[PDB]
Amino acid sequence: MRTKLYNAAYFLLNNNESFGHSFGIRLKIVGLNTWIVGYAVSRYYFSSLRVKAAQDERF
Amino acid sequence: MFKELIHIFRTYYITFRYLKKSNINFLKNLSYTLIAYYLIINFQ
Amino acid sequence: MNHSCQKVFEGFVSALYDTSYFFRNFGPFKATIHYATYANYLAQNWAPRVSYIETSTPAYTLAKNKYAVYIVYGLIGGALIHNYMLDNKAAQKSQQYYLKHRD
Amino acid sequence: ARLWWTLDPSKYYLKQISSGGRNEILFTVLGVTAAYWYFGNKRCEHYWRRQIDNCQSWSRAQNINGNNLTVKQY
Amino acid sequence: LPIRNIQFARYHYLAAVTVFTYFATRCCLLDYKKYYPLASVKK
Amino acid sequence: AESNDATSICLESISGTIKGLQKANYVVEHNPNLTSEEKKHLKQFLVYRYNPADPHDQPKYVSYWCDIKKFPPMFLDAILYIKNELDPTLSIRRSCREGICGSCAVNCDGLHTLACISGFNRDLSKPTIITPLGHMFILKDLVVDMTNFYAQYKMIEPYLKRKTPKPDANKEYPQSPEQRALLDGLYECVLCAACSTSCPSYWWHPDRYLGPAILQQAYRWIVDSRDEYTQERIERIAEDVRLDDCQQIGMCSFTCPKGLNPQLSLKNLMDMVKDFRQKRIEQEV
Amino acid sequence: MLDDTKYIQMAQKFPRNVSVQLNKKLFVTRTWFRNYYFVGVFGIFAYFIYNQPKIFAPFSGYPTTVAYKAQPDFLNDQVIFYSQQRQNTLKNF
Amino acid sequence: VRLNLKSNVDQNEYPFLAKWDKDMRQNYEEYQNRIDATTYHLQRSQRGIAVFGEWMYPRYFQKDILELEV
Amino acid sequence: SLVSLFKNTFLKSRVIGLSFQAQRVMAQMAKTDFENPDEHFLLNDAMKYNELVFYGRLAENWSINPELFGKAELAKYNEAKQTLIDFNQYHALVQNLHEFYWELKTIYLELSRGVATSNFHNKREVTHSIIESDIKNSIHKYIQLIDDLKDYPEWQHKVREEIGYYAHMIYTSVNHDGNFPEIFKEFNKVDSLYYF
Amino acid sequence: MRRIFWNFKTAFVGLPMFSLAPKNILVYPIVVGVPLYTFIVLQNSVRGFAYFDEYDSDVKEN
Ligand SMILES: CCCCCCCCCCCCCCCCCC(=O)OC[C@H](COP(=O)([O-])OCC(O)COP(=O)([O-])OC[C@@H](COC(=O)CCCCCCCCCCCCCCCCC)OC(=O)CCCCCCCCCCCCCCCCC)OC(=O)CCCCCCCCCCCCCCCCC
Ligand SMILES: CCCCCCCCCCCCCCCCCC(=O)OC[C@H](COP(=O)([O-])OCC(O)COP(=O)([O-])OC[C@@H](COC(=O)CCCCCCCCCCCCCCCCC)OC(=O)CCCCCCCCCCCCCCCCC)OC(=O)CCCCCCCCCCCCCCCCC
Ligand SMILES: CCCCCCCCCCCCCCCCCC(=O)OC[C@H](COP(=O)([O-])OCC(O)COP(=O)([O-])OC[C@@H](COC(=O)CCCCCCCCCCCCCCCCC)OC(=O)CCCCCCCCCCCCCCCCC)OC(=O)CCCCCCCCCCCCCCCCC
Ligand SMILES: CCCCCCCCCCCCCCCCCC(=O)OC[C@H](COP(=O)([O-])OCC(O)COP(=O)([O-])OC[C@@H](COC(=O)CCCCCCCCCCCCCCCCC)OC(=O)CCCCCCCCCCCCCCCCC)OC(=O)CCCCCCCCCCCCCCCCC
Ligand SMILES: CCCCCCCCCCCCCCCCCC(=O)OC[C@H](COP(=O)([O-])OCC(O)COP(=O)([O-])OC[C@@H](COC(=O)CCCCCCCCCCCCCCCCC)OC(=O)CCCCCCCCCCCCCCCCC)OC(=O)CCCCCCCCCCCCCCCCC
Ligand SMILES: CCCCCCCCCCCCCCCCCC(=O)OC[C@H](COP(=O)([O-])OCC[N+](C)(C)C)OC(=O)CCCCCCCCCCCCCCCCC
Ligand SMILES: CCCCCCCCCCCCCCCCCC(=O)OC[C@H](COP(=O)(O)OCCN)OC(=O)CCCCCCCCCCCCCCCCC
Ligand code: SF4
Ligand code: F3S
Ligand code: FES
Ligand SMILES: [Ca+2]
Repeated sequence: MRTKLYNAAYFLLNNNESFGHSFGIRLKIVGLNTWIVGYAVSRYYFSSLRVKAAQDERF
Repeated sequence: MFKELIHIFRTYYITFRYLKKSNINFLKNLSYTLIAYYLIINFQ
Repeated sequence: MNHSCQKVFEGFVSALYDTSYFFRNFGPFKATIHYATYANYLAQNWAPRVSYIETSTPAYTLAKNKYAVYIVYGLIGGALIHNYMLDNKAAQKSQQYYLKHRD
Repeated sequence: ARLWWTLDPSKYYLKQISSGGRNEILFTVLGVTAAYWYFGNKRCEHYWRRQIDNCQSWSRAQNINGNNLTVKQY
Repeated sequence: LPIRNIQFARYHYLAAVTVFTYFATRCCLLDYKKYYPLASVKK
Repeated sequence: AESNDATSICLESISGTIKGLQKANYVVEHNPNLTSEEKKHLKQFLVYRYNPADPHDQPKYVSYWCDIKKFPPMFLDAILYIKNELDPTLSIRRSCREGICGSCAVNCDGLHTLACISGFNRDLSKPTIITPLGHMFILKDLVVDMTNFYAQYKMIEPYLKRKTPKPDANKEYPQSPEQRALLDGLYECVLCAACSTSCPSYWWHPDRYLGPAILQQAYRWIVDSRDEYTQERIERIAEDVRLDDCQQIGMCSFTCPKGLNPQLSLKNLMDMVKDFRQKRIEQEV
Repeated sequence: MLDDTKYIQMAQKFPRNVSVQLNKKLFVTRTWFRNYYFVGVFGIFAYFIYNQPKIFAPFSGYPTTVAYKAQPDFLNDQVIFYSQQRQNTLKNF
Repeated sequence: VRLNLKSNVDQNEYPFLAKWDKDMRQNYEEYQNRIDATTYHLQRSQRGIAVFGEWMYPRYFQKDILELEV
Repeated sequence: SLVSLFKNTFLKSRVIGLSFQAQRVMAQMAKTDFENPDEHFLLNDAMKYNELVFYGRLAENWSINPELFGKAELAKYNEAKQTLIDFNQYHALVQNLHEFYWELKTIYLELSRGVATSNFHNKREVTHSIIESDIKNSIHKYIQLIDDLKDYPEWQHKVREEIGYYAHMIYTSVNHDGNFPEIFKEFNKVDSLYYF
Repeated sequence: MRRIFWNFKTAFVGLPMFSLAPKNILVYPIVVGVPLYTFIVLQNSVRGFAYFDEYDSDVKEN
């Protein structure tokens, strides 16, 4: 059975002011939360790093 | 807040649709327990 | 998929389903899960709280339910302040003791 | 978009027990007792300490095999 | 309808969020090792 | 006899995606034997064509150059001119011709709308693109599978239910002109689905979330004074994300060719659901 | 009051012998999607909560440490070690 | 201290003692820069105000102290 | 027997108290759909739902001491115990239907992930045999279930409206060629006409 | 063969996304963090960004 397909609406709709206005707020909140979580993860990651070793050192 | 994160993941990710409301609630309970533990432990 | 791999996969998923079902529905395991679920519900949905819906006329609400927040705050603040005072007293006592013992 | 942020408590968790308000004083008593015990132990350990450094503070080292630790000058 | 100690609940939730964010991000306790090359010296 | 094909399918999918991005908006000229001089006098329509019944067919734009001085100025008129004069295999739904049935809803040049009452850019330079409704499965050409839309419409019980017998049975359910005008601008929906195919929440969750149109119909049956199942309908639409998924984008009221305002109806429904949730606690005590 | 007549009837009168066989494969597929979204998504948050304190507060997890003193052994070219137990504590604030 | 990289030990008579000194002097500058950065971070943090600083200086800046000792 | 007195008092209190609520909880469970029948209790208000689920087992299993019971009290306790057992069976039935619903929804989710626009890596033109067999057997079981609920028009209608929805969506997801006539043979009889 | 139909320059998912998303994602980050980060960094340096040299940096081995 050949599965049916469709043309995604957002690929063929003229850009509108409503999309912009609403997705702007959604992206603002997404950016805020992502920035907070990424800052936490960045602090964790950098603090996880090892200490600098000597030159040509084994173990 | 937690509710909103779950709602966004459900509405945008097709795979996340697999989870029941019961599994979501279990994640909610575990997250609340972990948050309480974090708050308590940081001060110890 | 290949029908041989199909046989293997069907057998494996059947084994997984059977293992999960047995572990969940076994007598002692079933009882353990059944009790722990209710314990978790009690803990999560009936944890101690300071804010709650008041559905009773002022004549039908106890005094405890009007001053519980204040009692809790008094207890916690008193505990913190008393621990601070005990820390200071212990600092002074230790300093004096080790001073009088030498130098 | 819809506004959803708020600090108000959710009605799902706002119920009381049959006999009155939730068990707040009873749990706070336990919390205060536990905090008292924990902080008392911490204070007692912390404040009554001194560092005594003399020959009697040193003992002979040994391996996990129990033998005396000695390393050659290889 | 009335909610006992609603304001206390709001402030407790706000405090919990603030404390959790403070410890998770350590926003206030930054690192200044990156600024050391860009700092003057005394003594 | 068959074997595992995860690798072949994966490679084919990636390669096809890349190629389609390179060759997006594939176009085939209906009549290549046209002198570029002639095309100065004719406007270009890019019509989406796809016949899943034929195993050898794939989606594609087809370019038709037509003289716009031969038929009236509407999308449906141009589509039917192309069908009758150029290629009568084109497929599209059409009943009313005056924007009432709502069958001809299509993506008329970037905007979902009824093709029968929508004009097209008269300029001969900019091409016009006619495609089916976006997020609906395509059956053939400009014909989509609106079955799910109707199935959702059925779930709201769109029939007057009354819990109180009529006093005399020789009269009509009384309703003052105010309780009737309360429905004005709300019962004119023709179920074209043009709005709901433009709602992003309906793009993401077609099944769990009812469309703006169906929810507007539920609101119409709720605000109606003659029906007595107000609270029951409110509760029914309050399940999971049948209504909560709406994010008040407002595109629904912008696209509606009939001029209706489904966004306002959904806002009122949300307010009523919130009040219902609160007073299920406040009242019963 | 809501007219729950039909739901009340459904609750009162339900079959007590009707059951449906469950395709084990699909049940397992859904459950393992759930496990995928637990271990690989909520696992990140859980491990962060569990470990980040152990990264920013390490001294409270290792209470006792050891210190050594050494002496030479010339006649055998050896080194003699004396160990000592200490309470692992901050140093050089 | 800006110690020179050229060891002053005699390699002919004290080989290991010369090698140890050479390696120490070679890595001393880099490790000194790291130590200075850590100490600057510690003292600047201690100069903070209330929660941003002093109120929680000694107890919560533990990884920095551990790095400094290492 | 002080411990016996306390055990019996606890059992009586919990069981009788919950028995007055079983009607409401069961009605609410019926009201929602089969995707998450306990959705209202998890999200909106736990109207003694978890209490019923927990104490049904105790009512079934824990013993009784009639000498600690009155006459009318013992009759009331037996009635409440029977009500709790009825709730146990009702919950089991709802769980079975809900899991079957999730089976069908799993099939539909696989199809949807197949036809998703973001699916640039696993796009398949032709449905494979395994999912076709799964669809056929799932629809067979669904038809058998509908038949088995001929004595309960409300239950039959709810099962249709809830579970058959995803069967209809699966029907819409694919073209009418290949093995389609055979796969949806049972569905084409009545259900297909309902979902139009 | 996957055929994609897309208006790159006018569809809501296209150049309009490039114009919209970057200026909306960074709204709260900039307007909050930058003042907040500046306050957090400067409040330490009431007197200056001085490194009190605990080690003899000016002393070089002869
Ligand atoms: C498409 C390809 C793209 C490729 C990209 C490749 C990128 C490679 C990056 C490499 C690593 C860079 C690390 C920089 C560290 C900076 C901090 C620092 O120096 O710390 C010193 C660091 C110690 O860190 P720490 O002090 O403990 O804590 C650091 C923290 O950041 C805390 O420090 P802080 O407290 O000072 O923090 C400052 C504060 C500052 O915050 C603020 O105040 C924010 C201010 C923002 C202002 C922005 C203004 C922009 C203006 C916009 C205008 C628009 C107008 C539009 C108009 C339209 C029309 C109207 O917070 C932040 O900086 C926020 C950071 C959190 C980020 C949150 C988001 C995370 C997720 C998203 C990531 C990006 C995805 C992009 C996807 C793109 C897709 C197309 O130690 C060092 O000396 C290390 C130096 C850095 C090198 C590390 C090397 C590690 C190597 C690992 C191996 C693997 C490498 C792989 C490389 C691959 C390359 C391809
Ligand atoms: C350094 C520290 C360690 C870092 C790594 C830590 C990893 C921890 C464990 C992570 C476990 C993840 C898996 C469990 C979660 C649930 C997954 C799931 O739904 O399973 C089924 C689902 C598959 O469903 P399906 O049915 O096969 O797909 C068809 C459905 O319609 C699809 O429907 P759908 O909506 O469900 O599918 C969306 C799907 C996404 O899946 C997809 O459908 C597509 C995935 C590939 C997209 C690739 C980009 C496409 C083009 C976009 C434009 C890019 C432009 C770049 C250049 C710009 C130049 C200016 O979303 C997810 O995968 C959800 C979770 C995603 C975030 C967590 C994973 C992060 C991995 C980061 C590392 C990846 C490896 C290194 C890559 C770089 C090497 C140089 O996911 C998978 O099985 C794949 C999992 C992801 C694999 C990696 C793909 C790349 C992702 C990159 C994200 C980067 C984010 C930025 C921050 C990164 C910071 C590190
Ligand atoms: C403290 C140290 C020792 C701890 C030991 C813990 C042992 C737990 C074992 C659990 C075993 C399974 C239990 C199954 C259930 C059996 C009982 C039952 O069905 O309930 C009967 C009874 C009545 O139930 P019901 O009739 O169904 O009522 C609910 C209905 O909705 C009807 O509602 P209603 O409106 O009719 O009102 C009825 C009311 C009636 O309730 C009452 O009457 C109970 C009121 C409280 C106790 C009153 C008595 C106080 C004096 C006791 C003296 C005992 C002396 C013992 C001496 C022993 C000597 C050998 O019910 C309630 O209000 C329920 C209260 C639930 C409280 C839950 C507390 C959660 C938070 C706990 C941790 C808090 C940490 C805070 C830290 C924060 C730091 C900043 O409820 C209880 O027994 C409540 C038990 C609650 C706690 C259980 C779980 C504790 C877990 C703690 C966390 C540990 C995590 C460790 C890591 C994990 C791996 C180890
Ligand atoms: C196997 C079993 C199953 C396992 C499943 C897997 C997961 C594990 C489950 C285990 C079960 C327990 C889980 C933890 C509880 C989860 C609760 C939850 O999710 O609730 C969500 C739920 C969320 O509701 P919501 O609607 O979002 O509203 C939340 C808002 O925050 C609204 O909040 P609110 O407004 O209602 O406030 C709450 C209330 C809660 O607080 C309390 O009332 C409790 C107090 C503490 C009691 C601690 C008792 C601890 C007893 C321990 C005994 C030893 C145990 C040993 C056991 C050993 C093993 C047997 O807060 C307060 O009372 C605020 C006090 C503030 C004091 C301020 C001080 C002021 C001083 C100055 C005075 C004035 C001076 C003036 C000077 C003027 C100068 C000019 O929370 C609540 O509604 C309840 C409140 C939150 C309770 C949190 C409790 C956390 C406990 C964690 C314990 C971890 C123990 C680990 C042990 C490990 C051993 C190895
Ligand atoms: C490392 C830290 C560890 C601690 C912290 C843990 C934190 C995390 C949470 C953990 C949660 C999961 C726990 C593990 C699962 C346990 C499952 C289980 O019990 O399996 C039984 C279950 C069999 O029972 P069944 O099938 O439910 O019942 C039918 C049977 O034929 C039997 O029929 P039957 O009638 O012959 O016998 C019925 C009854 C034996 O019947 C009796 O003899 C009577 C028992 C007491 C009845 C309640 C009287 C309450 C009177 C008022 C007390 C007031 C106190 C002061 C407060 C006043 C103000 C509120 O036996 C049971 O079923 C015992 C179940 C456990 C206790 C249930 C009672 C709860 C309420 C009372 C305790 C809590 C305080 C509530 C206070 C407030 C009340 C309003 O399955 C098994 O046999 C599995 C065995 C293998 C698994 C491990 C078994 C462990 C056994 C532990 C026994 C503990 C006894 C209590 C010790 C209390 C010390 C102070
Ligand atoms: C360390 C690893 C880091 C890697 C970084 C990778 C970054 C990935 C960023 C992804 C952004 C989001 C899109 C992918 C994920 C979508 C998930 C989702 O829910 O979507 C589902 C939906 C699709 O599904 P749907 O529309 O079918 O919705 C589901 C509907 N049902 C349930 C009915 C099936 O959305 C999409 O996937 C939209 C895809 C849009 C793709 C846009 C591509 C733009 C490319 C721009 C290139 C610019 C180049 C410039 C070069 C300049 C040179 C000079
Ligand atoms: C938005 C949604 C997604 C969000 C995701 C969020 C994720 C949160 C994660 C939380 C946990 C964080 C854990 C951080 C661990 C970091 C380890 C690391 O790589 O550190 C860098 C390390 C070198 O560091 P170090 O030794 O300290 O040296 C510098 C000292 N000054 O580097 C090394 O030592 C290098 C060797 C180790 C790293 C190997 C990595 C292998 C990756 C294999 C990828 C395979 C898949 C490829 C796919 C594409 C194929 C075409
Ligand atoms: S809601 Fe608007 S667009 Fe949709 S059918 Fe009704 S009138 Fe037409
Ligand atoms: S366009 Fe879309 S999501 Fe809500 S209000 Fe209007 S429907
Ligand atoms: S052609 Fe009649 S309404 Fe569209
Ligand atoms: Ca009405």
